[PDB]
Amino acid sequence: MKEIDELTIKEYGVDSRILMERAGISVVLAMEEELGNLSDYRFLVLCGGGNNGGDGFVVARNLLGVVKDVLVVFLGKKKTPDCEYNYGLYKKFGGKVVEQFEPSILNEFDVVVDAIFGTGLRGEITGEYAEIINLVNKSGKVVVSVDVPSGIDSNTGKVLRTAVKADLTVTFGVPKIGHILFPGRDLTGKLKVANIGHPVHLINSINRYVITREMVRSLLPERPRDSHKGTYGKVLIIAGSRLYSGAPVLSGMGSLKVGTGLVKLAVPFPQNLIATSRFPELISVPIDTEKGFFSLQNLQECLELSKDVDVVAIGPGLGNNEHVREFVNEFLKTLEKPAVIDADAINVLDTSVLKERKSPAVLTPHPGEMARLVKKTVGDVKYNYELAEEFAKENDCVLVLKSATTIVTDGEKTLFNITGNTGLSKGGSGDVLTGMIAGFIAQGLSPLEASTVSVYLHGFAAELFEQDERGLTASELLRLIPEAIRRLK
Amino acid sequence: MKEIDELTIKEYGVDSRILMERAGISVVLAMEEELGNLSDYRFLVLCGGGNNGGDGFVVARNLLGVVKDVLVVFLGKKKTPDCEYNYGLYKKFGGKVVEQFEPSILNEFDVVVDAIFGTGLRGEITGEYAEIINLVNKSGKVVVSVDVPSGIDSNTGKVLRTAVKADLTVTFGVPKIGHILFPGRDLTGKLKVANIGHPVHLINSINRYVITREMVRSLLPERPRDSHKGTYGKVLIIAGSRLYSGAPVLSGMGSLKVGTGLVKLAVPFPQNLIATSRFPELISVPIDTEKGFFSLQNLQECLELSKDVDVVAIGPGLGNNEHVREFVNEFLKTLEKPAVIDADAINVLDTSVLKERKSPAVLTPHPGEMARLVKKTVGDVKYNYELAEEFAKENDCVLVLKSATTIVTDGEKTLFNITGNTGLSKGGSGDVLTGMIAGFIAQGLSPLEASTVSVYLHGFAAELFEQDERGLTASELLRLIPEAIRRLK
Amino acid sequence: MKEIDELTIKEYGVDSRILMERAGISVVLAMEEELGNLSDYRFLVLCGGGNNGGDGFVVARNLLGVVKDVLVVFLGKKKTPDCEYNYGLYKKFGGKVVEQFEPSILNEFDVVVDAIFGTGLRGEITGEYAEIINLVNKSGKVVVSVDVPSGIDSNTGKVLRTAVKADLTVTFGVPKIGHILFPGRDLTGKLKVANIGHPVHLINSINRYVITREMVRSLLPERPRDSHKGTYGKVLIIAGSRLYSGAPVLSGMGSLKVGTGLVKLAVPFPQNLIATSRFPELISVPIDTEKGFFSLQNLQECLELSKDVDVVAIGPGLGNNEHVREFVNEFLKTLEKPAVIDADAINVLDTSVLKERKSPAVLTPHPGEMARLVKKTVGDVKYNYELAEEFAKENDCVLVLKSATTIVTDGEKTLFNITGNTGLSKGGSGDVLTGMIAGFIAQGLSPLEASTVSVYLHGFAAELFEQDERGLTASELLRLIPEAIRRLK
Amino acid sequence: APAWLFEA
Amino acid sequence: APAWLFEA
Amino acid sequence: APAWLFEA
Amino acid sequence: APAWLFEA
Ligand SMILES: Nc1ncnc2c1ncn2[C@@H]1O[C@H](COP(=O)(O)OP(=O)(O)OP(=O)(O)O)[C@@H](O)[C@H]1O
Ligand SMILES: Nc1ncnc2c1ncn2[C@@H]1O[C@H](COP(=O)(O)OP(=O)(O)OP(=O)(O)O)[C@@H](O)[C@H]1O
Ligand SMILES: Nc1ncnc2c1ncn2[C@@H]1O[C@H](COP(=O)(O)OP(=O)(O)OP(=O)(O)O)[C@@H](O)[C@H]1O
Ligand SMILES: [K+]
Ligand SMILES: [K+]
Ligand SMILES: [K+]
Ligand SMILES: [Mg+2]
Ligand SMILES: [Mg+2]
Ligand SMILES: [Mg+2]
Repeated sequence: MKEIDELTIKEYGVDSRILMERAGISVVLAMEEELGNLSDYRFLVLCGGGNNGGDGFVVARNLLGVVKDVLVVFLGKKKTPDCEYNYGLYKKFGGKVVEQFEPSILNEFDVVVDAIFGTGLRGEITGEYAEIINLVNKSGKVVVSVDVPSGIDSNTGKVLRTAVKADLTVTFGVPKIGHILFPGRDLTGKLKVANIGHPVHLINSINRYVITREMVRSLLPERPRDSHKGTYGKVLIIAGSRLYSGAPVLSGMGSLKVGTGLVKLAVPFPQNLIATSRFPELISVPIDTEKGFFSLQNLQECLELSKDVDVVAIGPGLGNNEHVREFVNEFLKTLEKPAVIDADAINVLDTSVLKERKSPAVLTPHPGEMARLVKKTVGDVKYNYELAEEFAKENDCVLVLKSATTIVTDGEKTLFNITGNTGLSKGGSGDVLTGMIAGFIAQGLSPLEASTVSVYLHGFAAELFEQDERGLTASELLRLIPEAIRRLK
Repeated sequence: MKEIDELTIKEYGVDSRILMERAGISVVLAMEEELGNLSDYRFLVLCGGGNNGGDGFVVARNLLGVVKDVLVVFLGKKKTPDCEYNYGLYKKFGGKVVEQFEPSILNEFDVVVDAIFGTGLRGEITGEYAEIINLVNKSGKVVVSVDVPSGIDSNTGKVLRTAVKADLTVTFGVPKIGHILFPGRDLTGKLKVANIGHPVHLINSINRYVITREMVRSLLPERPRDSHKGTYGKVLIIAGSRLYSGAPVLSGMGSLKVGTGLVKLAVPFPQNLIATSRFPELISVPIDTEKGFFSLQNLQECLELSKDVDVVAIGPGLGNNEHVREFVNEFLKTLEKPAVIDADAINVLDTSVLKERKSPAVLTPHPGEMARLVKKTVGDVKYNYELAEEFAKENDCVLVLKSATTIVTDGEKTLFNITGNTGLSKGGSGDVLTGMIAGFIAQGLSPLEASTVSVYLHGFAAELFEQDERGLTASELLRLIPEAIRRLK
Repeated sequence: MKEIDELTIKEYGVDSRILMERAGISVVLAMEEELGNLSDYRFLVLCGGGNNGGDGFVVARNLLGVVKDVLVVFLGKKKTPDCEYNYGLYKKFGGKVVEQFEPSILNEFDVVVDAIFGTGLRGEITGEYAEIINLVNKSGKVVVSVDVPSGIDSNTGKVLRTAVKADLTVTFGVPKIGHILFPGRDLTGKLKVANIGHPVHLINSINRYVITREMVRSLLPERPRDSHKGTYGKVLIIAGSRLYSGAPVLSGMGSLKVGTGLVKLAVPFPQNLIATSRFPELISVPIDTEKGFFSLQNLQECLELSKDVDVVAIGPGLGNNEHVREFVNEFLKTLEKPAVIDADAINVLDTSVLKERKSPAVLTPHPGEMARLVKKTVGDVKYNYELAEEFAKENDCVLVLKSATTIVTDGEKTLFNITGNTGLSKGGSGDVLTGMIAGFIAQGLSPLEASTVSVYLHGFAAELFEQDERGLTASELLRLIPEAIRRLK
Repeated sequence: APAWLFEA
Repeated sequence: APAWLFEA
Repeated sequence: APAWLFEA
Repeated sequence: APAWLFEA
């Protein structure tokens, strides 16, 4: 996007000042859309010495004479050329700038416009910068951030010591990764993305996107009227154990609720009977195990059952002991079908196995499982989209790294999911998503497409829960999936 | 129907031109009902050299002076007498005909009236015919087909190389089989059936019908207030296995939801306990089996259980191995009760057994099962109503050949079902329908009546699902059956 | 406004390109507000070689990639620097320009953006310019004009041979006189005035304005609760004759309906009895005349009656013969009260009398009366605001020149009224307005304020008529005045 | 509902 | 009613 | 819904 | 309002 600005100026020939005017006015229009008529409000505009601050001076100058009061506090040392030009306009138009503030300044103002730092933030915020940001955050005023809330790293969404908490963020061209990943996503408040006149071809070239309703709608498979269950594919789910009997059931229904034609579970006996007592639609094959866990003695039966399906999901509730490890790795090494690998199948996975598979795979770890899989800490893998991309590319798979914002990548293309809520922060949620992904693969979507559609719909179904989200359970999530699908079109 | 036209002309004495006028005006009225006022639209009428095209000339002539523009493209070589007469009228009325077209002609028109071929289609469409049809299909104009969309074989619903995709089809006298069977049913779009003045006695003599709401309403059994469970019959369902424990439950509830008095399942122990944990209304008798499948050792217990019921359903989830084959065939040979034979009981059935049964039977195969049963390919049996009729007649049974359009026949009478949607394209759907049929038989309907009512209500219940149809499951289908029954009256 | 552009560039230092970008984007936003989503429409943008055309190139470039199709037809010879720069951007962004058009070009487009000529129009439009404008006007496409519809003189509202008829005009900074006066007001269609970043102090310095609802609301006099009829003033209306008995009644009620405390009419006997038979609220003093018209013999009685009032209105229905002329001129010469001079009192007025009056006057001619008063043709005075200003300034009066757009001036300040409709194009309308003005003067508004408020409310009352406007009569207008007053606050 | 001409 | 950009 | 300026 | 057949 910094490249996009440069090219728009240097090669398309758009004056940098025109881009800056467009940025500033889009902030004014956004505020009006959010606050209604601006003419009764008093505005405090906090401007750094960079182009973010220059955008701020455009905002300030365009409010002059139209609102009750504008004051700029200029907090920088020097001004870039466009900031200087726009400071110069603000002052020629009759604007008041001050370079010092007292804590009390917030008193006489209703709206704070945060134009201190944008994408040019480098390093921790300290000093007077930190102090004014902490004062703004304690003030209870309406906060509108220009491009990115000051103090968020726009490439990662991390807080560099302290950051502005905004009610409204107006960003230019495209959302930045720091509006999408937490904590930055939280501090952004309501995000508007403004067109400031970059060529559309450049805006569209960005390789990391947010999954949108329109993208998911165009990916949803067709339901031709002359069809039968075989049209919509077959899934095998290898799951469960004497310890974890519920997982298979949630995974299986997850596949059925997204429109899969036939779902078969392989679950240790008698835990397999659990599934059909709850949903008799499912086929739940009993697997005879020595001690209630899959082992090498079940390898052959599982490969046999795989022959008549389009996709296999494995892992939810398997347990993690050595016999499971041997079974999972020998199975995946021989299985020549797409595989969705989750939960305990990830915990025991030998990643060499993925490199040697000819068939595709999707892996669906939470950060704890991803951390163990690559032998790093949770903090180092959490929201680490570049690590996710490298892993996907090196192992020839799709990686779905689950969190409040979920990252979906095949190594080339990376998509971010922002649907969902904390009702999914509860056992069983993941098991549903595994089934959804397998289901969409069975219906003919690529592993990446299936993952993109499933993460979006899984979170959207959660948002449709009628009562308080903290009471959402996986069973209720399942019931909501077909309403999510309907609302999507 | 070609016979019906002939008799109406040659023996009732209706001039062929009167029939053709009536056909054409019914198309105009249908278009008005669908498009509102016609006066702003421009119409391109594509006319073959046959009587379909003659119908087209009547359409064109009746729009002259009343709509914005009409053009006829005449694509035939020679004209039949009625086509010639009506071409002659069109031209005397001031109409414009051309015999050549360029791809661009679609540009200046809003509505295409397709009168190229009707029931006189013979062989594949090629040449300029194919080319204009492909242009029409890419044009995004409103397409109205006269009688049948050109390129559909009206006896089978097959596409003869290429065919018009219509928004509205106006057919005369009676629906044709090619509007009812796919792919033709799909290409027909909204179908209107117009009365063009055939004697009603002739229209009513047709032996192959579409199952309608009125027919199903008059077949629904009575519920006299002074009644008890015995009034409404008893069903035995022989079903399930250690592999397939859910099937019995869906079949049993299928019978209960259509108003059957008592339902008993015979299911291998402990899989029988599944049914009553989900629905305690059911009676689920445990059958002690050697390895989890019915075998000859269970013959005597099953015949005993049959004595106190009105109908027996057999097959869903039995499995298909030799012991099941021996059991199913020896059972059906001795059972002197109506039988509903589904799924694995079809896969193992010896059709000699059907010929020797004194009692009635309904068979409910999907095309895969029908194909295996008569030793043909799926493509040769799919929508092959004449094969279905021969099979029913030769084996003295009712055959219910399931697909998006379901065919129900006893060899003499054949009915087509058009209710339902793709939510039924999912494991479990069939199991429900089996129970519904058995249930209606138990309540006193003939096997053919029971099958007619059950296929209609099963599809209608699916259409009543509130959310996206692809998320419909059998359990939800069951809950919808009594609402379908209520809406039917 | 040309001065306002210059000062904003040369002295405030706003780059001319920034103003041009702001102009173009405001057109895009305006079109979206009027048409909804732009993405399905095809746009033909007609660009001259001037800055109007440059504004057009900004429009075109900002639609690229976002709507279905954009084409620019460039109709000029050479380009100004900003037009050239923006042409250059449009082309760098992938835009298509052509320099020739055929009549058929309008075919493939839905919206015409008219950026041919703005305020730089000089002289009659001929040639290819005229031809494309005539083609656009016959096309029935949606027409959006940039600044002013091409062919309207923005200082006068005259059509220079031919002009674009727009559905939407987007103008910059302030409305131009040519959007306000006819025929230009008619060709403008819906007018939006966009802020493109001129300092507000400059926008507010313009000396010729449109009368707005807010201006009239703040001028409306106060109604303190502790008040009596004397608080709200007294009006004398000298009016009527044996020929014209209705005029006094409409003038009198006009004063009463705007909240005047007491209204007295002096009308020749017995025509005075007309007024109180219709409205007994009025005082209608009988004046004994020789032949049914005011004359010098009534001078003394009229001056006497004037002593106890705040304002005198004179003229409606007096007749115009020499005795009336002598009376009117001798009366106004001696009357030391504000005077509202209308109708026949204008037709006989000696303008020397106005110059010698110490007290104020408002004159309320239609163009016919103004023409006779200054000895010019109707065509030379109609909408001639500069002539109106000179007349007001030279005679020390307020001039209210009535027409579909009414001009109100005291020589320094000029206001334009755009309320009303053709229901006011009917005898009696004027008589009402005379009373309204006198009434507001009596309540304490300056003659200019009284005229501003009265013209606005008179037209607004007409717009409130429930049925077809052509059936509006003066009596119904009167009944609507207090609803206009209520809706104003 | 009137159905002399059309069945749906 | 918001009027930063447009007056009607 | 009009989206020339803003995506949500 | 559709009027191919009837005028009122
Ligand atoms: N706060 C949140 N906001 C949005 N999505 C969330 C949130 N918390 C969890 N999720 C989602 O819920 C799912 C949790 O799956 P995960 O495998 O992490 O948990 P789980 O307890 O193991 O579920 P299961 O028992 O099914 O394995 C993921 O899709 C994750 O993205
Ligand atoms: N696209 C469709 N439109 C209408 N009806 C459909 C469609 N697809 C399937 N059906 C119906 O659903 C039922 C499917 O029964 P079938 O025996 O073919 O499938 P199944 O998976 O075996 O169900 P079960 O598991 O109960 O045996 C049939 O009535 C069939 O007509
Ligand atoms: N088409 C119109 N649109 C708006 N206002 C109009 C229109 N036609 C006339 N008016 C207004 O109606 C009033 C007409 O007064 P005028 O003195 O011209 O006519 P009149 O017939 O003499 O009325 P009266 O009989 O009361 O003297 C003026 O205010 C004029 O501005
Ligand atoms: K900022
Ligand atoms: K046809
Ligand atoms: K213009
Ligand atoms: Mg999990
Ligand atoms: Mg079946
Ligand atoms: Mg008058």
